[PDB]
Amino acid sequence: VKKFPEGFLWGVATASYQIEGSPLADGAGMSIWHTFSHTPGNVKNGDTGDVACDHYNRWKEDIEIIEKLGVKAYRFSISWPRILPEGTGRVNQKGLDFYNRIIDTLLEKGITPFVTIYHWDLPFALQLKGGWANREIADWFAEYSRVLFENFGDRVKNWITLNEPWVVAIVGHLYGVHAPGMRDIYVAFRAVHNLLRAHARAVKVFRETVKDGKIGIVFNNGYFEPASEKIRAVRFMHQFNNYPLFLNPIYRGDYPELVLEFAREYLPENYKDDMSEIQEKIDFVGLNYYSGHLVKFDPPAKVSFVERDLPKTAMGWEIVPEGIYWILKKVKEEYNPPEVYITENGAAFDDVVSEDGRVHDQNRIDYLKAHIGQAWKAIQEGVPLKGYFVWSLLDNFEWAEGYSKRFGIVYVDYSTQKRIVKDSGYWYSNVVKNNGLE
Ligand SMILES: CCCCCCCCNC(=S)N1[C@@H]2OC[C@H]1[C@@H](O)[C@H](O)[C@H]2O
Ligand SMILES: [Ca+2]
Repeated sequence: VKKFPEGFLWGVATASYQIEGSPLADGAGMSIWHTFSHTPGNVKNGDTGDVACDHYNRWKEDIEIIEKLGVKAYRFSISWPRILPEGTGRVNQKGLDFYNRIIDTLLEKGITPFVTIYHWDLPFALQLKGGWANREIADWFAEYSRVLFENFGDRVKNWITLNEPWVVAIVGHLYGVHAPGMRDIYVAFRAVHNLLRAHARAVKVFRETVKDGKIGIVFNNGYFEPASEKIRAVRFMHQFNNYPLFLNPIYRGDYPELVLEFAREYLPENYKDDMSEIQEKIDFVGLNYYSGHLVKFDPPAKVSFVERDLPKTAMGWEIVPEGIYWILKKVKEEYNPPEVYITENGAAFDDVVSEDGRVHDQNRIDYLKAHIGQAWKAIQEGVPLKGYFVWSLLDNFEWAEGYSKRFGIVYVDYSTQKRIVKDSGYWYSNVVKNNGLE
């Protein structure tokens, strides 16, 4: 048996644009994912978030699912342009009303809300003004965050400023694969820096507004292993792609060494002037983790991936459970944050509904079990892991892959919007009830 600490938080996670649909309902402004997905060529099969899981209408049902599974926490994100349709200035009460009902329902049902303030759906109005490239977003983001805190801080006590700011910056502004779909390395590194400044301003405002809650920030992480003896390229990928790109500034007041070696020229000339403010104290670190990568030096960023003959998900991501134990050990050893959460872990598989009406995703069960086992290990060795969140409650719009990738522990038939709890969801409910494995 692998039992977790008393009060360990077992949750599931979603993001607004991925599940809600109705992007322009009730006075909402367009987001950059609306405009990006409505641009031909950007998303597989021309898929958009227009309907998604119709959570905008089916939210009560979905929460009743969380309740019925006995899941203890729900991580969800708020659509900035539902709240402030122009990004700043006007506040939309119908947008606040939508999330107020969700929050009150969760609380009524004894489920702990964890709110992600930003999971990628920037108001389009702000993108016209340069979005994450513009220093002024530290102010726009603080004003947005202040509204959320003033309206919801009486009830929501667990907050996340940013989801995966590496993805936002690099995949959105260097690779151009995500909104706003740009390819400029100087813009990408100014977005990294402004994400940090905006994150810190929001925490500063939080201390002024919600004297009783906690706030943190969520990073994507891979487990990079070297293709031989010879490991520095592993060092670069860790410092660039993982929590250190952001935590080195927050805890130590500068970017990591190998990031500055690669990217100094792309950062603002006087970027250190902002570092003292970037060090605003945070309460926890959220780590997302899915995949391991075999890496070797290669004379683009002087790194290339080397395919491995390992079990993979429908994303083509290699399944390396020890990765989640490594990243938890590593974060304690490098920055020693006071709390850590695993804010996303999960897998995409080609799920099918059997003739028996059930989804027999033993592949997803095996994936979740192994990773929860490794998380358990990290705890035994002193990592202050307070919770673990499955990505995702529901199959949903998987960004540039559209609906072709299913991460839910609940199956969604998009022709009907029927939800079918998968075997993995049933399995997870039992883990939560037992507070651990076997
Ligand atoms: C190239 C395809 C672009 C979008 C397809 C997926 C690639 C990026 N996916 C990433 S980085 N994801 C993280 O966890 C699962 C998946 C996404 O569903 C979630 O919002 C993120 O927090
Ligand atoms: Ca549309």
